[PDB]
Amino acid sequence: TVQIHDITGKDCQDIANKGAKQSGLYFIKPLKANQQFLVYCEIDGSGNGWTVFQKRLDGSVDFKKNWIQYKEGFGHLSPTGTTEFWLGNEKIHLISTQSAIPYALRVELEDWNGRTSTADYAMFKVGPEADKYRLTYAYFAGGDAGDAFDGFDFGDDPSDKFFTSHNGMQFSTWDNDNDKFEGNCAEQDGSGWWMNKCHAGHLNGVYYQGGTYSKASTPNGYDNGIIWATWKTRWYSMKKTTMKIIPFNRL
Amino acid sequence: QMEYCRTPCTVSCNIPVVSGKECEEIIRKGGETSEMYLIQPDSSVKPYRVYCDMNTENGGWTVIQNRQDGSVDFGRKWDPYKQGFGNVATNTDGKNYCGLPGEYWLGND
Repeated sequence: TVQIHDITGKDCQDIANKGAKQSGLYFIKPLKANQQFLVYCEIDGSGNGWTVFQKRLDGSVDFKKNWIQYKEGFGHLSPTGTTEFWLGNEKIHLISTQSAIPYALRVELEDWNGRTSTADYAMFKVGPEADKYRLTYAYFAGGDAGDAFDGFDFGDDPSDKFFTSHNGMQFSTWDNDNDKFEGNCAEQDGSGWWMNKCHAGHLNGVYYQGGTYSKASTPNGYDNGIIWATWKTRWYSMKKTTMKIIPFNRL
Repeated sequence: QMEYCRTPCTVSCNIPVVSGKECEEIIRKGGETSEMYLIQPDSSVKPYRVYCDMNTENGGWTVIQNRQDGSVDFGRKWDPYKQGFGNVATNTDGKNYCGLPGEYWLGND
């Protein structure tokens, strides 16, 4: 069933600009990347080439992974988008950070209620492995999900909103702590993200069947799950999630 | 059987994220269970699928021939041997990734 189209390009866009039409798998080769790789495009009846790079769906693939895994990627790429996956930071970096044209992340979201919400972010980049794969956007650009990457006051602390701001964070996995915390953000949650101390957005969390949970759900008692406070409670993990990018002029 | 062979068998082989040059790279590249992967040796070569043995010894095993139920004919001419032939892997029970391998010959070139 799973097939591969014969159209190449620099990003899911250049595919659609060349002739494409179908939400599926293709091979892209960004300027500075050495060998072409495989992405799940997402074309609508418009001409928009959405290079997707994250998904959650069911719980099959587990995101508690090491540095070299997130670096290179882990999971599977369905041409029906029915499979969870992480595309791999080196790829993100390579796609987004081609000059003369900035991208824009779209987080998409869904719940165990049927509701769907979006959130956008501008001039998107991921910094080299040198910079420990750093998240840098220009501005939140609107969407009924909300700017979670601009921190959030949760409980009692005053400057926890400063401590959960995500723009300007390096990637941190259990075996490569780059987060600003006395301990290891990646390990108390068992996942890999751009942690701070710790997070207001956490798309690579521990999936939960049903959605709602608490402290008693794990030995730790932490919020390891997939959360995004600007839209939902911290004790409710998403059913589905997404993260795609696109040349800005297409917005 | 001639009537059975009106309608072919079906597989849903969800190519996994992590690629490489060879099944070796793929184990270093954090891929650490035995299933089908795509690989690309040189850049001027179209990528192709393959079943990597990771569990056996130290992984990095690029399976290039397999037999286990005769499920594939091997009495073939030169050309099919030059191109390869047979099933690379098969949807393991009720899963979305092809976990079990199938009988094949990865081809000559």
